[PDB]
Amino acid sequence: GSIYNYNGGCVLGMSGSNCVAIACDLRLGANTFTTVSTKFSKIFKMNNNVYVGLSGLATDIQTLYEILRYRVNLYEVRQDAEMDVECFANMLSSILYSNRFSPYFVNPIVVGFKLKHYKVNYEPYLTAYDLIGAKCETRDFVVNGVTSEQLFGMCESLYVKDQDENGLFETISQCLLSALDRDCISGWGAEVLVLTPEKIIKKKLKARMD
Amino acid sequence: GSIYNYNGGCVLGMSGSNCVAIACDLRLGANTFTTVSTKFSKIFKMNNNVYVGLSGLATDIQTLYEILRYRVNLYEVRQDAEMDVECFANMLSSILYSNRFSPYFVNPIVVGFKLKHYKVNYEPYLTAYDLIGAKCETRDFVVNGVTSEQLFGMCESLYVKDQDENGLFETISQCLLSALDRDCISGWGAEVLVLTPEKIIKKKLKARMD
Amino acid sequence: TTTLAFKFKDGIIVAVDSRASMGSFISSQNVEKIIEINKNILGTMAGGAADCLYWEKYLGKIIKIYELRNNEKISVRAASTILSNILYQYKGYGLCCGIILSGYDHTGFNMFYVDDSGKKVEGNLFSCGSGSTYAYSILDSAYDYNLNLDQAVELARNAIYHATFRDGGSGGKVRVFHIHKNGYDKIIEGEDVFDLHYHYTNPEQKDQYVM
Amino acid sequence: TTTLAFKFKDGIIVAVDSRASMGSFISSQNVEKIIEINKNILGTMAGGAADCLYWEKYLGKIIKIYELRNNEKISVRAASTILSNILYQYKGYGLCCGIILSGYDHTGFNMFYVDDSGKKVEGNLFSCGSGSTYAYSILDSAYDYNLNLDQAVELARNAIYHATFRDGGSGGKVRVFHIHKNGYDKIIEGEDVFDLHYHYTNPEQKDQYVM
Amino acid sequence: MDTLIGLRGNNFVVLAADTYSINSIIKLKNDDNTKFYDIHGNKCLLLGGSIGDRLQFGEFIRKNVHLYQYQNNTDMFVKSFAFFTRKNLAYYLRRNPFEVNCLIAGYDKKDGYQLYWCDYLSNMDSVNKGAHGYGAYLVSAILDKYYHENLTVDEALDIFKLCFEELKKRFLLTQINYELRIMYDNKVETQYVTV
Amino acid sequence: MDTLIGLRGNNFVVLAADTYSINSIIKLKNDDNTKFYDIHGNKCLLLGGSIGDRLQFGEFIRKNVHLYQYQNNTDMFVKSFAFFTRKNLAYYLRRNPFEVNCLIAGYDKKDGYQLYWCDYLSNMDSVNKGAHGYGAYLVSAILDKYYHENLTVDEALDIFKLCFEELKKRFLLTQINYELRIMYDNKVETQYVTV
Amino acid sequence: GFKRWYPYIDNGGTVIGLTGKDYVILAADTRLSLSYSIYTRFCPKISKLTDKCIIGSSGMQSDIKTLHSLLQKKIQLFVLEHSHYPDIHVIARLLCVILYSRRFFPYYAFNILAGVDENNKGVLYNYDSVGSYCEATHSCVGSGSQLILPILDNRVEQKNQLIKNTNFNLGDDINFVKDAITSATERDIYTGDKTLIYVIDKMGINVNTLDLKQD
Amino acid sequence: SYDRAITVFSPDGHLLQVEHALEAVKKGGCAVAIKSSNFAVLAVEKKNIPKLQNPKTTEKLIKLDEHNCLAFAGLNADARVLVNKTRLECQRYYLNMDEPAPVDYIAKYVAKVQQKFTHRGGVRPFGIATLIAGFKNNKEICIYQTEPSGIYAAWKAQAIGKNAKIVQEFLEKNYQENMEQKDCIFLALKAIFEVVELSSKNVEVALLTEKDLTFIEEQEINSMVELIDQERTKNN
Ligand SMILES: O=C(NC1CCCC1)[C@@H]1CCCCOc2cccc(c2)C[C@H](N2CCCC2=O)C(=O)N[C@@H](CCN2CCOCC2)C(=O)N1
Ligand SMILES: O=C(NC1CCCC1)[C@@H]1CCCCOc2cccc(c2)C[C@H](N2CCCC2=O)C(=O)N[C@@H](CCN2CCOCC2)C(=O)N1
Ligand SMILES: O=C(NC1CCCC1)[C@@H]1CCCCOc2cccc(c2)C[C@H](N2CCCC2=O)C(=O)N[C@@H](CCN2CCOCC2)C(=O)N1
Ligand SMILES: O=C(NC1CCCC1)[C@@H]1CCCCOc2cccc(c2)C[C@H](N2CCCC2=O)C(=O)N[C@@H](CCN2CCOCC2)C(=O)N1
Repeated sequence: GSIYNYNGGCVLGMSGSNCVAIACDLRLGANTFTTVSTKFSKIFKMNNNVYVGLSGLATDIQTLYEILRYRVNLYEVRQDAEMDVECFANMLSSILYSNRFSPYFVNPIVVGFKLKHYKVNYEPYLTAYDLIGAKCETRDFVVNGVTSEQLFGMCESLYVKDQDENGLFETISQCLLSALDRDCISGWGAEVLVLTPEKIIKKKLKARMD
Repeated sequence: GSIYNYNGGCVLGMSGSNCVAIACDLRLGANTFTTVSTKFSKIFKMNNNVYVGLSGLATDIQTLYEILRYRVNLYEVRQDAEMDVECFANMLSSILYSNRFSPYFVNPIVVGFKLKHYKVNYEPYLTAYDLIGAKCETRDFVVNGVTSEQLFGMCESLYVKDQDENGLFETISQCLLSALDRDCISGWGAEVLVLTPEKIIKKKLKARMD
Repeated sequence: TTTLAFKFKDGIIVAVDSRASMGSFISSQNVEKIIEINKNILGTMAGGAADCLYWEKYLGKIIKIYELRNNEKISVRAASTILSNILYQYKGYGLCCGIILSGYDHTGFNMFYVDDSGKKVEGNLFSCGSGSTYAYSILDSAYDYNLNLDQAVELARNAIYHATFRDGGSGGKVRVFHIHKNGYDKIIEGEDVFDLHYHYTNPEQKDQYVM
Repeated sequence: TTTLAFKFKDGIIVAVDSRASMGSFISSQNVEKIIEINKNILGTMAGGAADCLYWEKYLGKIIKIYELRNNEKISVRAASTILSNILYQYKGYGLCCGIILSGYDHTGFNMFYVDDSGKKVEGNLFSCGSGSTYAYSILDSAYDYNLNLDQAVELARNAIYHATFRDGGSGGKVRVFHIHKNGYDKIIEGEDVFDLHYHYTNPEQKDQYVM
Repeated sequence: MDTLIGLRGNNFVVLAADTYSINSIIKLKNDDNTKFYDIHGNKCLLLGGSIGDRLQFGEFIRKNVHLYQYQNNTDMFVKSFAFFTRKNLAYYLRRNPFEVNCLIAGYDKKDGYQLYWCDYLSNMDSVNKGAHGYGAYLVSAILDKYYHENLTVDEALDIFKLCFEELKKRFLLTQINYELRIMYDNKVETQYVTV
Repeated sequence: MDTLIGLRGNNFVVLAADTYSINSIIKLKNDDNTKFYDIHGNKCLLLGGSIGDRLQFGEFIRKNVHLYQYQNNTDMFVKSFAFFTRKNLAYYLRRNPFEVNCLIAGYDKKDGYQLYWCDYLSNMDSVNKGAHGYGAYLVSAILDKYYHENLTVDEALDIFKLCFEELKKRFLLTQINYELRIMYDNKVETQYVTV
Repeated sequence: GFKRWYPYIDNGGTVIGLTGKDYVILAADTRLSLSYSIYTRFCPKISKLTDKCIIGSSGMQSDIKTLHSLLQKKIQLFVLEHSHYPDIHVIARLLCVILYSRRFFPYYAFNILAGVDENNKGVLYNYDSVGSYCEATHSCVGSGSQLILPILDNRVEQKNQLIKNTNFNLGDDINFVKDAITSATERDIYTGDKTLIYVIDKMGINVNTLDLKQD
Repeated sequence: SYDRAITVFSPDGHLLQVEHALEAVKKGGCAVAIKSSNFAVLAVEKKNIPKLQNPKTTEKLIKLDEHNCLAFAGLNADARVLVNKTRLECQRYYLNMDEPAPVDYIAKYVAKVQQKFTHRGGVRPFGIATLIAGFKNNKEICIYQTEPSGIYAAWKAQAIGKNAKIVQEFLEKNYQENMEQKDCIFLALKAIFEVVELSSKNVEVALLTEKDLTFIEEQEINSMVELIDQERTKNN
C-alpha cells in the first residue's frame, strides 16, 4: 500500500447515453508528499473505442501501457481490424495475472464502447481491475487509485443513469474534484475525456493545486 | 564484549621475593580504534600496601575507583589503621557483586602486601576479578583486560619464581610489552610500579606508539 | 503543514496554512495553526495536532498564572524555556511538536523554535512542517529586514503558497498575522490557495500549468 | 591500514603501513600493501587481505595477457576500469577492497581509487584505510605539487606515521615507493614507526608523551 | 547526497550538479566528473546516487546510445533516448537495481529543448524544471517562483545562482562547487560556479 | 555532526566549534549559540550532540556550578568542575543518558590551563589537545603534528585555522563558520572565524 | 519449526611454526574436540605435501581433511603433468587460489605451509580461511595462537630488548617450540594430549613427539 | 543445431571454402585506401541504376566508431553483419577500457571473427575482404586489410575487390609518403579509375582525420575526374 502512496493518483470511468467518460488526476508524486509533475496523464488511448486508465506506481504505469500498446498493435495489424473492447479487457486481465506473484503495482480501468454491428450500436463498456487481473464489469461507474473510497462515495451519491454528454461531463468532473479535494497525495489538475461514437472531447479542469 | 573493545587496555600483576609489581598500558581508546589519550593510567593506590588495576570501560573505571576510594577512606578513618589487602579484596568482590545484574564493565586486579605482624613480614598478594566479583587468588601473576590471552601466554612462559626487584621489573615489563605488541587496541605506553616494603619505583617504558 | 515567521523592521510576520491530515486523508482545511499564547506572544502549530494544541494551551495557563503572580508580562525567552523543559520531560514518549514562539517584550521582538526533542533555538527567521524547506527557500531568496508591512505580508503569502504547491501535506488557506509592539493584527484571516495559484503561477487560466 | 598516494612534479609517491589484523589481534606487522601490477603500475591494498591480493593478482594476469596480445602497455585508466568492472560484478557479495592504482603511461602520470562498490575516481591525491583521514589531514596541510623527491618522501612518511599514531588498525613499518617514467623505486623499504615516534613527537625520550 | 537541477526553456535547457565525490565522511574530490554523461548528438544524461552505480549505468547508457547512432548513422531523438534510459532502469529495477536518479536533457528539431525527470524507481515524466537529492527540497520552490516561459539563458543562470546560494546557506551539506551544462543554439557549453 | 576542538598550552587553552544549528537536512542557524557554556570563574564547558540534550545538560551543569560558587563564595577548581561534570553524565548514562560530548577548559592558580576530553559515555581524561565529532578524524592529526609546548596563542590560532581549512576542504559537511573561546592571561575572549 | 543447521564447528587445536636459516619446525597438538568433549586424543593436524613441504591446519576437521587431501591430489597431478615437484612458493600460491575459490562459503581452516625452498631457506606461510597469506619467520594458528604468538615474538624478534640474542640453532628452536606448546596447553582448554613436532632440513622431514597434559 | 564441418582440408592441403569466399571477394567492387602523415583517403566503386536507384542508401564506406572507418569488397549482406559485429565490439571495448578502441585492435578482432568462421561447424566463411583505416593509441594513422581466411596486415596503401592487382601495381609506383590531402585524394581517384569507368557517379571518396570522416563533395570529384580525363587524353 505504501508503494501506491509513493506516487498517488486515481482514475474514474462513467457512462451516459451513447457516451462514456474517463477522468484522472494529473499529479506525479514522489515520496508520497512531493509533487514533481502536474501533467502526468493516467489515461491512454488504445484505439478509438478503447481507453485505459492506469493509476499506481508510475514506472509500472508506463511499463504496462507500453506492453498493452505492443499487444494491441500486433493484434490489430494481424487481424486488420480494431480490437474489441472486451477482448482487450480480457487480455489486460491475462497480462496482469501472468505476473501473479511479482505483479505490476497498477490499478487499471478500461472505458470504451462495445460495438454490436447489425449501422452499428455503441454500448458503453466499463471495467475496473486489481493488480492481479480480477475484473469488475459495470454499467454506471468504475474507480481505482488511492482515492478509491472518496470516488466510491461521490459516485454512489451523485451518479445519474442515462445522462447526455454535458450531464455526464458535469457529473464525472464533480465526482472527481470532490474526491480529490479530500486526498493529500492526489490532484494538481484533472483531465476529463468524454467519448461519443462521433467525437472525443478532452477537457482540463480548473482544479485545486495544493 | 564489544563494550570492552570500546576503550581497550590491560593490567598485569606479578610478585617476586619481598616485592610485587603492577603494570598497565596507558591508552584511552574511543570507538575501538581511535587513540584519544596516552597518559590514562589504570593503576590506583588505595594505600601504601594496596594497589588496584582497573581495565575496561573508562567511565566505569573512574566510577569504581571513586567508590573504592570512598570506602577505603571511610574504613581507615573509622578504624585508625591501614586497610588490610585481603579485606580490601573481599570488599571489592562484594561491591562488584552488588551490581550483579547491571554490572560495572571492569576487569580489576589487586596487588599489594599482606602484612603478618609478629617486626612485620610482607607477603606479596595478588588477585584477579571478573566484572561480578569472582576472585582468583594467586602467587605468581594475575592478568586482566582485552589483552588477557597474550599476557597469559607471556606469563606462563616467562614468569620466574622468587625474583628480586630488578628481575621482577625486567620480567613484568617484557611480558607486558610482548603482549601489547600483538593487540590493536592496547598499548601506547606502559607504566610499571615495583613495590617493596621500603619504596615504590614508578617507571614509564619506551614502548610502541602505534 | 507549513508555518513560518520572520522579523522585519515593523515587527514579526507569522504565516501558516490550514490543512490537517489523518494519514493521506485531509481531515480539515480550516484548522487554526496560530495560537495566541498571550496578548503579545503567538504560537504556531506543526506536527501532532493534539500535542501542539494541548501544550500551547497549557503554556498559556502557566503564563497567565505567572503574569498574575508577578504583575508583569513574561518574556518570549522565558515562555520558550518553559515549553522546551516541559517537552523535554516527555522525551522518548513520542510527542510530535514543532512550535515557533514569536512575540514582543521589554527586550524587543523575539522568536524561538521549540520542538518535541527539547530543541530551543533563538533566531530571526524560522519555518516548520513538511513544507518548510520550500518556504525557507522562498524567504531566503527574497528576505530583507527593511521590507515594509505590505512587502513582508506579500512575501509570507507567496512563501506559504509555494510550500502548499509543492507539499501534499500543506494547503487550504493562508493566514498572515502581524505582531507589533501593542499586540498583533490578522492581516489575512484566511485566503484559499486555490486563487493564489491562478494568481501567481497560471494567471492566463487557458491550459494546465506544467511543472 | 593506511595507504596513500599523490602526484608531485617528479612523479607519484605511494606510501603504506604494514599491519594486518584479525579482529583486534595483530596477525602480522610485515605484510606488503603495495603490489606491482606491471612495470609501471603499482596497487595499494586496503580492506580485506584476500580480496585485495587475489583481485590485484588477477588484474596483473589480465594486463599481462593484454600487453602480450596488443604489444603495448596498458593505461592506468584501462586497468582501473577492468578492476572496477570486475569488482562491481561482485556487488552485494561482501567483498572488502580499497585500492589505489598509480602508474605512468603515454598519457602521463595517473592515479585512480577503486573500491569494492565499483567506485572509480580519478584524482591526484588519495588515501584509504582506517587511518586515511589522518593521512589526508596531514597531506592536505603540507601538500605542494612543487615538492622535490626528498620533501615528498618525507611528507609521505610523516603522514603514515601520524595515521599509525592515531589509528589502532595501522602500524608496523612505513614503505614509501616512488613511481617515475621508467618504473618505480623503493625509497623506504620498511622503517619501523617505533623510531618515527621518538623522532617526531618525543625526541627527548625523558617522559611519556601526552596527547 | 548528489544535488541535480534541470531547467528547460523555449530556447535552452540547463543542467547543474554539485561537484563532490564522497567516500564515507570525506570528500574524495571537489571537482567530481562522474555525474554528467555527454552523449553525441546534443544529448546529456545527468546522474546521482552511488558512484559505482552511476558509473555503471551511465557508461552503459552512453555506449548503447552511441552504438545505436553508429549502426543507424543517425542521431537518436531525445524522447527515444529518455524512454530507452527509463526502460533499461526499469528492467534492472526488479533484478539488480541501479540506485540512481536521472535528469535527461537534449535538443532535436522535432521537439525542441526537452527535459526529463526520472527517479531511481524509473518513474519518469517530462518537466519544465526538476531536481534530485535532498537539496531538491531547497531549490524546487525557487525554480517554481522564478521560472517563466521566454526566460533567457542569462536569466536561467541567475535562477541557478539563486539555487546555489540557497543550498550553501540552508542545506546541511554546504555545497559551494557546481558544474553546469547549457544547451542552446546548437552547442553545448560547460560552466563551473563557486558560491 | 558538531565538531569540537580543544588545545591547551603552557599559557592558554583554546576551544572551537562549528556554529551550525541543524534540524534534519536544513541549517536552522549559521551562528548557533547552544554549544559554548561560559561558567563564572574562568571555566568553559563546550558540548556537542543533540541540541535538546546539549541545552538541558549544559544549563544544568552551569546552574549547579554557579550555585556551588554562590553558596561557598569561591570559585570551583577546574578539575573539580570536570569531575563533577563527568560524574553527573555518568549518573544519567544508565538512567536517561545525555547523548553529549564535552570539552572542559579553564584556568586556576592550582593547575594552570586545563583541558578535559569527555565523551557521551562519560569516558574522561585530561589532554593537551582533543576533538569530538566526525571532523575529529580530520583535525586530530593536524593537532598532533603542529602542537608543541611553549606554543603561543597566535601559533595556536594558526593551528586552528589549519584545522578549519581541512574541515572545509575534506569533510563531507563543508563547515566554514566557527566560534573560538581563548583563555589566557586571566581573561576569556570570543572570536568568530570564516574560512 | 526447525532451526537452520549451521555448517561450521571448531574442533580446536593449535599449529605452531618456526623458521631457521636452513630448517623449519612445524608442531601441532593432536586433540580432537567437540564443544567441551574429546572425540579422540590422536588426530594429527599435519600432512606431508612433498619431501620438502608439509601443511598444518586448525579448525573444522572435515574441512581440514578434505583440503589436505585435495592439495595432495593437485600436487601429484602437477608432478605428473609438469615432471617436477612444485616448490613451497608454488604450493603457497596454489593454496591461496584453492581457498579463495570458496571465498563466499569458506573452508573453516587456518593453514600454515612449512617447507624449505631450493635455496635451503626455511619458509613459512600462514593463511586465513579465504586465502589471504603472508610469509613469516614464525606463526601460529588455532585456539592457542593468541597465547603463543607473543612468546615467539619475544624470543625470536626481541624488539623490546636492548641486550639482544643472536645465537639461534635447531635444538634451542625446538626447545622453544616445546615450551610454547606446553605454555599454551597450560591455558587453552582445546590444546593438549600430545604434540607432533615436524622438522624439515637438508636431509628431509623428521617427526618426533612430546606428551602434553591430558586435562 | 547444425554442426557439420563446412570448411575442411582438401587433399592438396587447402581450405576450399576459404578460396571460394576469396572468389566472392574478387566479384566485388574495388576499394582503395591510401595513408598519409595523419590522414587516410578511402575510395570505393559505386554501382547505381541512373534515376531509379537511390545512391544515398548503399554504403560501402562506413564509420565503425569515433575514429575508425571501414571499406569492404565482396558480399554486401555478409559485410553488414560483420560491420555490425565490429561496431558492437568497438563499444564493448570502450566500456571495458574507458578508452576508444584502437585501429589495430579492431583489425585483429575482425580477422579473428573471419578465422573463427572458417573453423566452426555449421557456418560458412564471410565472403568479404575489408580495409580498416583508423588511429592507433599513439595517434598514428594506420590501414589494415583483412581477408576471408582471417589473415591481416598493415599497409601504406592497398586495394581490395575486383581487379585489385592492377590497382596495387599502380599504387606501388605512384604512392609517396606524407602527401597532402588533395594529392592523396587525386591519387586515390586515379587508382580507382585504373580499373573502373571514369565518372563522378561511379566512385565514393572519403577522407579520415583525427576529427571525423568526411566524404568528398560531388563537384570536387567531378573536377578531379575532368583533370584525369585531360591527363589521359594528353598522354595518349
Ligand atoms: O494535521 C496534522 N497537523 C497539523 C494540523 C494542526 C497542527 C498541524 C497532523 C498530521 C500528522 C501528525 C502526526 O503526529 C501524530 C501525533 C499523535 C497522533 C497522531 C499523529 C495520529 C492521529 N490519528 C491517526 C488516525 C487516528 C488518530 O487519532 C492523527 O493523525 N491526528 C491528526 C488530527 C487531525 N485532526 C483531528 C481533529 O481535527 C483537528 C485535526 C493529526 O494530528 N494530524
Ligand atoms: O589486515 C587486514 N587488511 C590489511 C592487510 C593487508 C591488506 C590491508 C584485514 C583487516 C580486516 C579485513 C575485513 O575484511 C575481511 C574480508 C574477508 C574476510 C575477513 C575480513 C575475515 C578474515 N578472518 C577473520 C578471522 C578468520 C578469518 O579468516 C580476516 O580478517 N582476515 C585478515 C587476514 C590477516 N592476515 C591473514 C594471513 O596473513 C596475511 C593477513 C584480514 O583480511 N585483515
Ligand atoms: O526488445 C525485446 N527483445 C529483443 C532483445 C533480444 C532480441 C529481441 C523485448 C520486447 C518485447 C515486447 C513485449 O512486451 C513485453 C513482453 C513481456 C515482458 C515485458 C514486455 C516487460 C519486461 N520488463 C519490463 C521492465 C521489467 C521487465 O522485466 C521487458 O521489457 N522485458 C524485455 C527484456 C529486457 N532485456 C532482457 C535481456 O535481453 C535484453 C533485453 C523484453 O521483453 N524485450
Ligand atoms: O553524594 C551523594 N549523596 C548526596 C546527595 C543527596 C544527599 C547526599 C552520594 C555519594 C555517596 C558515595 C558512595 O559511593 C557510592 C555508593 C553507591 C553507589 C555509587 C557510589 C555509584 C552511583 N553511580 C555512579 C554513576 C552511576 C551511578 O548510579 C552514584 O554515584 N550514586 C550517587 C547518587 C547520584 N544521585 C543522587 C542525588 O543527586 C543526584 C544524583 C550517590 O550515591 N551519591
